[PDB]
Amino acid sequence: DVNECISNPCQNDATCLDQIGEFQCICMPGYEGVYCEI
Repeated sequence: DVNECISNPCQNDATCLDQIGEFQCICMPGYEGVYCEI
């Protein structure tokens, strides 16, 4: 069932979040970046 959330594009410790065309890493309120890691 998994395909996009198998490697986790995140960098720190964020989770996966993709439906069809909107992938985003879930992080802590304060971490910036494209994949949550700043």
